[PDB]
Amino acid sequence: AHVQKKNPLKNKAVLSRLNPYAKAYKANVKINSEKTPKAAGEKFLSVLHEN
Amino acid sequence: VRELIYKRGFGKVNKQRIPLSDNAIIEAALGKYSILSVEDLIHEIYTVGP
Amino acid sequence: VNIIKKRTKPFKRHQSDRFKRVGESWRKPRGIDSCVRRRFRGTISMPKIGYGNNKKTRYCMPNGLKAFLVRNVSDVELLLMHNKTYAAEIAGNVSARKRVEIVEKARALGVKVTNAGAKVR
Amino acid sequence: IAKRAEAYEAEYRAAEREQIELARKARAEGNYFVPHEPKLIFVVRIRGIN
RNA sequence: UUGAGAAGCUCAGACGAGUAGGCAGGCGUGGAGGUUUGUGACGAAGCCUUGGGCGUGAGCCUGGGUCGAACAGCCUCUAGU
RNA sequence: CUGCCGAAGUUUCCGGAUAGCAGAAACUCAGAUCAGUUUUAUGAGUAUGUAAAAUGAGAGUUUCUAGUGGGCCAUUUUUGGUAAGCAGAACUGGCGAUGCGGGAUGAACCGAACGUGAGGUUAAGGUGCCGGAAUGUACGCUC
RNA sequence: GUACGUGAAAUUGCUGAAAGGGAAGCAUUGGAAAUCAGGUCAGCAUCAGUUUUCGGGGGCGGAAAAAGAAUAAGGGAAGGUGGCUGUUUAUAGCCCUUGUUGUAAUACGUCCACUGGGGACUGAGGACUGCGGCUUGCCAAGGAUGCUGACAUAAUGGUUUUCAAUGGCCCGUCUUGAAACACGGACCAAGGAGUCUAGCAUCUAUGCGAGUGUUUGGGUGAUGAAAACCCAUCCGCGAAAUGGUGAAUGCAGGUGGGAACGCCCUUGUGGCGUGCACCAUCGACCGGU
Repeated sequence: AHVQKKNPLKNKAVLSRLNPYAKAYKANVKINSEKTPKAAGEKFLSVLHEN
Repeated sequence: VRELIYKRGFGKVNKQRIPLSDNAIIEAALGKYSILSVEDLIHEIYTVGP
Repeated sequence: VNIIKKRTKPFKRHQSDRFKRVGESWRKPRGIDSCVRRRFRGTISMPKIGYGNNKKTRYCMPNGLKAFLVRNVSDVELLLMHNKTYAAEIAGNVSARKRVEIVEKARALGVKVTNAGAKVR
Repeated sequence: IAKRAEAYEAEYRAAEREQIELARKARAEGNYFVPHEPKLIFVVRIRGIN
């Protein structure tokens, strides 16, 4: 049993065996949708650009 | 953590360096703590469980 | 499963080349200052168990058969079931008459002979 | 195992998002948010046995 | 599935410098008992050889040459090994 | 001939024993004990000693039987010093039983510890030529 | 061919082959020449393992980059432009702040169980089991197969000599922490050093066992009779100790732990019973049991 070690990060079939979840992963997801709310306190900006 | 356990992950079973090639190996050695698969083992290590 | 040899050169005894009184047969150097015993730079090698050959192909000839010394026809019949595993090797002191009987019987059994052509021609 | 893996991955994403929102609010409020001190450490031996 | 020389077969993992010291398994030689329906003047032993092959090794087998009367494998015994 | 295990390198008492290090034999022990380790707590003087969590490893004894009882080098503390050397301890290191890469060469320097090999990648040191590898990039100094 | 069986090495002459610019031997890798055995060697494809090297796409993060561009306010000026050394955008422009275009882009960091190529090394195992994927089947899923070639009148694998590149301090002995000294070594062959015996002890084996030991001796042995076989009386050691006497009080004694076994029922565990060896315990009996 297990004559050879197969790397799941390279062997898709072995990864499917180990993880019965990789078939539904969807790594790339729109999370910064709608608009981007620039959030930077004026106090924080002043101290950042201080001295 | 995930790449280490998948690629270089080996379990100590009967004092032997047995590769983590199947979920049954982890279940037979860590099922007492409800760690049934590689992802469960990764979760325990990453989140530092009980 | 091809026949693989970990090494082809023999292990000559240290300084056996310089002196004729020192034979080529390997002798373990006992001197506590022997540079070759200490495995220094450029020194000749010493026999080690790691040099050992694969157990499956060990004792096998390049053709894949193991040599079996044969003295008369009776030994040839002993190789009836092992003709794909063993090759008959006729002994040096077996006379010409018995060689032709050994070779002919080996031909009938389909058994390879390592030196079939000796003293027989 | 699939459900556990889905839960763990969702937990990782939620924790990463939570930390980012926590930092953003403090930056907007002008306050300082310290991150959680790491519980896990990976140690690599770089010197030999001599 | 035949893979029970159970002293065998098979699976898995780790390991590999090594003095003093400790432990184990092997190679070789003279002789003895047993055995091989054993080898031999159609050539024993020995010797020689840029012939071949086997063993990690100690060593072993073999071709050719020379040679001319005896010798070997295996199991045990023994030592002026 | 091959293989396996493998020290001590010195206390403590009168050259011998005891012990230490290494094995064997025979036991009991895994709801147990250990540790060239670190925390926590107690006191006491950043350290100390005592006790009680982390991490690691199965942890214990009895018999009896080998070999060992040197030295060298270096760091730190300290004791004196002296034209200046150094001298005296302690301390654990390195060598010693140990090859290999580098330092042009080397008992003590930098790396690294060894079955036979194929491939990959590095340590230390290197990339003008000898010499494998940039007569590389950028900023200065020097005749 | 009596310088007489076999005829080793040291050593010598000859012929052949080759090497040689102040050592040589050796090791490694191949080439050449010579010589041996006698299936070999290739190319590609599709995969598996290890690995290296180029790209492409997309998330997320930070001042939710900084800039910047374009376009509206105001401010300031210069290393002062047009103008006239001095001044404030005019016949160049620049700096600062704000708005806007904005959810800008980009860089960097990070992630993708996103993706496309190039290169190298490896192919262990050997019916079927297993974990999985796609759907009885098929599969990149417990280790390489497929399709062809060429070549055997040679390629491969050797071997010998030699060359090239790289490395390589003379062996043993002794001394010391360690070297080096120093001592031994012209060369070859043959010989050449932990042996036999008595005692003691340990361990292992074998036979027998409260016994044990035939070989002083006798008997006996026709085929070698110095063997083998048989054993009367003794004797050795042991079975009794203690300094003359001379041992279950008590299942040849109870308690605890303990090998091993049995019965159970929460059944596993644990409980209960029995409890070898051995070790701590109270106990005895003889002058150790």
